[PDB]
Amino acid sequence: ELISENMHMKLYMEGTVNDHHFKCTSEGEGKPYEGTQTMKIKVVEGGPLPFAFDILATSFSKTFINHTQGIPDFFKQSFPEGFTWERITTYEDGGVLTATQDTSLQNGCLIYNVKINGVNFPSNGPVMQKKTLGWEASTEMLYPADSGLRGHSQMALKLVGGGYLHCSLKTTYRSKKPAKNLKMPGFYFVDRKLERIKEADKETYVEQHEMAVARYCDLPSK
Amino acid sequence: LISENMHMKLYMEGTVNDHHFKCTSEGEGKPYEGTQTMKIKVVEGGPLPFAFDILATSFSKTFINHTQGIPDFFKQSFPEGFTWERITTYEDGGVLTATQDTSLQNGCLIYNVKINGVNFPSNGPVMQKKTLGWEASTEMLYPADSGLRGHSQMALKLVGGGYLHCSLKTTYRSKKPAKNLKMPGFYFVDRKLERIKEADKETYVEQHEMAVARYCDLPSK
Amino acid sequence: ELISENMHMKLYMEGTVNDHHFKCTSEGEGKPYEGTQTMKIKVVEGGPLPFAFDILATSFSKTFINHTQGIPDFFKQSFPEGFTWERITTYEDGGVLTATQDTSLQNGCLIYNVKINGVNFPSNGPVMQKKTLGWEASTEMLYPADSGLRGHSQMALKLVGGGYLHCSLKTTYRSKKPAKNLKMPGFYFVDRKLERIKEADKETYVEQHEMAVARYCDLPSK
Amino acid sequence: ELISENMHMKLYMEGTVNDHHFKCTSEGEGKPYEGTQTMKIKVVEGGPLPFAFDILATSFSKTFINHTQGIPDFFKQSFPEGFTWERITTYEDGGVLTATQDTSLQNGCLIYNVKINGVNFPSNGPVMQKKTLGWEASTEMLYPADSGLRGHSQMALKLVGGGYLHCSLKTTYRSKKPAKNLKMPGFYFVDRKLERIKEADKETYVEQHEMAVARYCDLPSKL
Repeated sequence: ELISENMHMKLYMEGTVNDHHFKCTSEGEGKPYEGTQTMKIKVVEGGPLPFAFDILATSFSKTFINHTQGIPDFFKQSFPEGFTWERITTYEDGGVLTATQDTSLQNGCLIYNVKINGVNFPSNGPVMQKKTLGWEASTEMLYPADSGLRGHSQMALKLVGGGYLHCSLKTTYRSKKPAKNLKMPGFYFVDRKLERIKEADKETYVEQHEMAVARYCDLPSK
Repeated sequence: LISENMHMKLYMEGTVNDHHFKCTSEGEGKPYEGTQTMKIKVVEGGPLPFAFDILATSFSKTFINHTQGIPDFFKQSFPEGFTWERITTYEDGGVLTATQDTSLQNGCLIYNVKINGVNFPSNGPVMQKKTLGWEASTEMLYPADSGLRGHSQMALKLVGGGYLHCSLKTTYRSKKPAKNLKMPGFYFVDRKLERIKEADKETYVEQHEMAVARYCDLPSK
Repeated sequence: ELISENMHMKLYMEGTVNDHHFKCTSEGEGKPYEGTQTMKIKVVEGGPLPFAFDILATSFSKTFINHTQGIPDFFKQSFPEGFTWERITTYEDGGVLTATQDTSLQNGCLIYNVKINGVNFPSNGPVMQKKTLGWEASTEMLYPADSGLRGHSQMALKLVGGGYLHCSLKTTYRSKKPAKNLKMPGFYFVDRKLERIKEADKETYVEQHEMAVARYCDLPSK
Repeated sequence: ELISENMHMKLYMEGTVNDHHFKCTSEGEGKPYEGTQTMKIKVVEGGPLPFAFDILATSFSKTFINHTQGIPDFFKQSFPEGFTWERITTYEDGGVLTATQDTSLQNGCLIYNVKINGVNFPSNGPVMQKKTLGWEASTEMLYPADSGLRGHSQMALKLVGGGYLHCSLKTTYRSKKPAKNLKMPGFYFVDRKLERIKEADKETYVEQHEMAVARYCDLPSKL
C-alpha cells in the first residue's frame, strides 16, 4: 500500500479562539497499523495562547488507528486521494471549538491542514485560566452516515484540584475516494489515549503521542 | 447485603409526549458477574405508540462487574440504597428524562422510576416503530455534584441499516453518608443491553444486560 | 364559546427535581382575552424545596394569551376538549427540567395537571443554592409542527450578585380537537412577563402573575 | 462623533462549510441610527456554493441597530477602536456554523473581516439540498457577560414545501474599548428582519437588507 508501517506527517493549522488568532505547525511520525504516533508542535503566530493548549489536542490524525478484528479501515483505504474531517467539540461550560481538516499524501508524507474556530469560552473558566491537565482515555463510536463516517465521542479534561470538565465531539469523516471503491465498515469503536509527552515555553512547543485501536464490543450476546 | 444472586422488583410510571403509561417488571441477576434479566409488562397505556427501545435504560446499577479494584459506589450504598436522574437526548429532538429510586427490602432490590419524554417527532423512527434495539455502549463515570456523574452515548439501530444517536447524562447519588463510602475516581462501564423476548406489540418485553467496570486497557506514555 | 372574559383555574402538580419529590396545588383567576392571570401556589408535599421555585414558574397556562392582529388562537379553539403541552427547559449550567401538562375544562373551571422531572441541577449552581431572583421578559416563537404547535423561547434568570443564568425552552402544544376542526396559525410570537407578586414561608406559598400577548413582528418589510 | 447618519461598509469573508471552501466580499451602506442597511455580496472563490446561502446571512453588522429608549449602544460607543464578535449557530438537524468577526473603522469606512467554519450539515437536509427560502423575523436578547455582551437568539428558516428549520444563536460581543470607558447596557432586546432583496448566478450574487431596533419589553410590570 501507499501507507507503510512507518510514516511521517507535516501539519499546518490556522485558527481563532474567541477573539485570539494563532497559527501552528507540527511534524510527527508514527506506526499506522500499530496505531501509535507522535506529533511535535510549534505555536508560530499568536503565542503564547491565552487558552489551554489542551483544547487543540484533538485537531492535530486518523490514518494511525490499528484496526482489529477485520474492521475495514476507511482512512487507510482512502489513499492516494485522501480524506477530510469536520468536527464540533462542545464543552459543558459553553465553550465551542469547531475544526475542519484536510488529509493528503504527497511524496509519501502525510499532509494535514486544519482551520480552527472556537467561540464563547468563558473568560473566567478553566480553559482561559489554564487550569487544565490533559485528557483521559476515550472511546469514539463510528458508523456510516451522510456519505462518509460519523463519529461520536465524549472526553473528560483533567482539572487542577482533581476535577473534570466534560465535552462531546461530533465528527464527519469524508473520503475523497468514490464510495464504490471503498469497503465500508459497519458500526465500531475506537479506543484512544492522547498524552502530552513534553512542553516548553508557555505551551508554545508541545509534544503529543496517541494510541488508537479499533475494535468491536468484546462482551457476549445472550 | 447483596448476594451472588439477587431478585428485583420494579414499578414505572410516565408520560411520553402526551401518552401516559405504567410498567412493572421482575428480574433475577448476578451482581458481581454483572448480568441480569428483567421481565417487563406494560400494565397501563399499552400498546405504547412509541418504540419500547426508548425505555430500555430505565429498567439497574447494582449489577455491574466492578473489576480491577474499582470501588463500587452502588454495591457500597446498601442497606440505604441510591438514586439516579438522567436525560437522554436524541439527535432528532426527542428527549427522555428519568428519575429512579433503588432500595433493598428483604433481599429484594426495589426500583421506582418516573419517566417524562417530550418532543419525539411525529413522523420519526421512534414514533413510527422503525427501531431494532441498541448497539453496545460505554459510560464514563467520575465524582461530581456530591455523587457520580455518568456520560454515555448510544446508537439505536434503524430498519434499513442506519442509526439514530442519543447522549445520556446521569447523576447517581448514594443514600449512605459520604463519610461511609469509598469513592472511585474516573472509570468506564462497558455494557450490552439486548431484548431477548417480546409479545403483544411490545407490551411484554424481556431484556438482558451485561455490564463490566474497567479502566482503559491501552499502554500509557 | 366556553372561554369567558373572566375565568378560574385549578392546578395539581407532581414531580421530582434531581432526587427531591414534591407536590403543589394552585388556584388562579385571569382574563383570557386580555392575556393576564394570577396563580396562587402552595407547595403541599416536599416543602420547603431545596431548589429555587423559579425553575417551576413556567409550568404553572396558555389559554390566557391575548391573540392580536387576528392570529388564530390554537388554545381557545381547542375547548371544550382541551389540549396538552410538553417541554424541556435546558439551563446553561447543566440543569434540565421537563414537564408534561394536561389542560381540561370542567364545570366552567380550567383544570391543569402537570408532571415535572428535573435532573442534574448542579449542587453549586444558583438553583440548588437558592440564589436566583426571578425572570426577565421573554418572547416565544411558535409555528405549526408535528401535528400541533412548536414553541421556542429563551429566558434569563436573575441572580443574587447580578448577572444571569440562561435557559432555552422547546415545547410542543397539542390540541385534543381534530385538525379538520382547527384554524391553524402560521408563524408568530408571544411576548410575556411572568412576575412573582408574593411569597411566604421559604417559597412554600407563591403568587405569580403573567401577561402574554401574541403578535407578528411589526417592522416594515421589503 | 465618528458614526454618521449615513455610513458605508466593506467586508471580507473566508470559510469552510463541511468540506467546501469559499471566500466572499461585499459592500453596503446604511443608516446606523435608523438601524437599516443593505449589503451587496459576491462569492469570489468556491462558487456556486453547494449549500444554501441562507446559512451565511447572519455573518455579513451590529453598528446599524437603532438603540431606542436610551439603551446605551455598546457598538457605537466602541469606535474608533471597534469591536469583535464570535457566534455559534446550531441547526436542529445537526449542522453547526461558527463565525468570528472583526469590526474596524478605517477612513470613515466600516470594515468587516469574518471567518466561518460550519460542520456536519446533513446531505439530505434543506441546507445541503438548497431547499430553503430565507429567514423569518427574530428577536435577540442581550446582557453583560464575560467582559462583553452575550446575545441569544433563535431563528426559523423557511423551507420549500412549507414548514421550518430551527436554529439557535449564541454570541459574545467584545469591545476594543476598556470597560471603564464604556457605559454598559443592562438586559435588552433587538428585533430584526433580515431579508434577501436580490440574487443572481446560483446565489453567487446576493443583496440582503436588515432592519434592527433595540427596545425593552413594553408590557407593563406589576413590580
